[PDB]
Amino acid sequence: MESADLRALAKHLYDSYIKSFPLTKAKARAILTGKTTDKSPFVIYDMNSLMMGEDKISKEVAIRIFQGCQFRSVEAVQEITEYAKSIPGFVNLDLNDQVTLLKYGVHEIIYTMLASLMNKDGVLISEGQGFMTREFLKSLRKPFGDFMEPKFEFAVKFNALELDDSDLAIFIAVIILSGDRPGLLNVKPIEDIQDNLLQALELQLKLNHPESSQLFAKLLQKMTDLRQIVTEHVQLLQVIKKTETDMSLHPLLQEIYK
Amino acid sequence: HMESADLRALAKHLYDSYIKSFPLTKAKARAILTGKSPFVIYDMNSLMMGEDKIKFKHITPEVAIRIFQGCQFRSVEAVQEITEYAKSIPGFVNLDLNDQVTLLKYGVHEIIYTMLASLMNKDGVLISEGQGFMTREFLKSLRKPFGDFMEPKFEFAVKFNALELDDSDLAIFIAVIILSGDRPGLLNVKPIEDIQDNLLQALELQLKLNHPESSQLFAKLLQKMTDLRQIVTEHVQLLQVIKKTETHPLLQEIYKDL
Ligand SMILES: O=C(O)c1ccc(-c2nn(C(=O)c3c(Cl)cccc3C(F)(F)F)c3ccc(Cl)cc23)c(OCc2ccc(Cl)c(Cl)c2)c1
Ligand SMILES: O=C(O)c1ccc(-c2nn(C(=O)c3c(Cl)cccc3C(F)(F)F)c3ccc(Cl)cc23)c(OCc2ccc(Cl)c(Cl)c2)c1
Repeated sequence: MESADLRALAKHLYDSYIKSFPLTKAKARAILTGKTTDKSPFVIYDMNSLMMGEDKISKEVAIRIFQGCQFRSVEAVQEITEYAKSIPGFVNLDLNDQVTLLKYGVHEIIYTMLASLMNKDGVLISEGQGFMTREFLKSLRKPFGDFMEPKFEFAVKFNALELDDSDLAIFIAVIILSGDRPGLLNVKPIEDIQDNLLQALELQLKLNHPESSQLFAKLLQKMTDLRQIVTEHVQLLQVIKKTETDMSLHPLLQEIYK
Repeated sequence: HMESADLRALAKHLYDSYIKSFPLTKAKARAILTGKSPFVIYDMNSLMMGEDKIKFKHITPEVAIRIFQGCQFRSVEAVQEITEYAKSIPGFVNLDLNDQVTLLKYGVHEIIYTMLASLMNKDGVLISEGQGFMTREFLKSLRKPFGDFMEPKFEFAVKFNALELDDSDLAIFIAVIILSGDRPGLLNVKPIEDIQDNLLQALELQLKLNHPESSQLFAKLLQKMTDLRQIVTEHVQLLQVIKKTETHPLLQEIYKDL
């Protein structure tokens, strides 16, 4: 509740976010905004360039691309699980509650952090070596095209907040420590932690974006949506299953969705 | 540094930070073990009551596994506690971020063993911040490999405790283990060994003032840092073997580091 303590928490979480996630928003923007020879991505925009991209950087194309998403998603869950452990107080919660918070939190965090890798035209892939265009994804067959586009619609809205990684490190932690996840055993100690994180987020946003009116409230409002867009995801994912048994759902994802 | 006053200041800095990072000090633990009051777990029936009496945070929906999971739960807590303490080691946070992660990754296991000895005597171990005490013989008697898994910890602890180190000794010792320049994958060994050189100087002087009658205690303690490498090696092996013969994916991911 003391400023120096809230700033200390901001640095701790930012430091841990750098250690846990391979590809930051700062690196992503450097790649997307060019300026560079060395950091420049190969662009996948159609079938032919996809085949060349796998050479530079079988199953049906939309399925292959889907598996590429789930593979990274599984990695994100692992990365996020590792980040959570660094949130002061998280590993001291009831073990069942830790599982519960991760279970309902990872998807919201994945969307949030997927936005870092996106602009209105596409998404970084392969740790930023590749870039796949929105239009190519949107044009995939049967339901897979409509499956990719909502991610971009969110990202375009979220990125207009212009958060940097030090903002996102705290925002993500706030998302994890939500006392309103179904099935939680001890809501109060989770809310105690979130209160501290909310305080830290509030002070971080004012110092880092002093000219951004009510960014805190606007950022919390975005924590609103994620909840509904995650529902659409699992919904579309369910229907995909009921029509695509040519699909590998990783056990970690498998159990998250049960 | 190199002046006596500098080493004493460094010793005091590490002691104060050690006191803040760890819930149960050796001094408090020793008062409890020497009866100078905890619930005692000595068989199956008293185990069932102790999880009712003591609010265990790892009880997740067979006895020996349950106890194993409790060891893992507390260790994950210790990792975070050790991670915060490291930040107070002068120079640590200024090291290359990958090197900090590497040092912690290979150091936490040796430190957990070391500090577990603080909670142990020849007859059992304090648990749950000292509210409980589980007997050696009960742990030693667990089925399949779990019994052989617990007893080496006691065999180490009894040997280590004969050095009769106190908390101000241990605070520096723990720092020395963390700042080990021979961890695989380190990028910049020179500043790590520079700091470890300072910590070693301070440990040597601390042991001389705090144990003036203890012949070559410094050398004897460094020899014990020897062991820790190999006993941690045997530990991770048996930890692996448990997987190949025993045992949620999210829970698996929380504990993957161990
Ligand atoms: O790195 C990262 O943080 C990260 C994070 C997320 C994605 C990514 N996941 N995803 C999903 O549906 C998804 C999501 Cl959100 C959450 C859980 C499960 C799934 C799954 F299981 F159902 F998929 C996407 C749908 C469309 C798009 Cl554009 C991206 C995603 C991601 O994708 C990278 C990627 C790799 C390879 C190819 Cl080929 C492509 Cl196109 C994208 C990366
Ligand atoms: O407080 C503390 O500083 C502290 C610190 C350590 C233990 C404790 N860890 N542990 C391990 O194997 C172990 C170790 Cl050394 C190092 C790294 C990873 C592991 C893991 F990951 F593989 F486990 C043990 C094996 C046997 C015993 Cl006796 C204890 C340990 C510890 O155990 C407390 C405890 C034990 C049993 C129950 Cl039921 C409960 Cl509730 C608590 C406490």
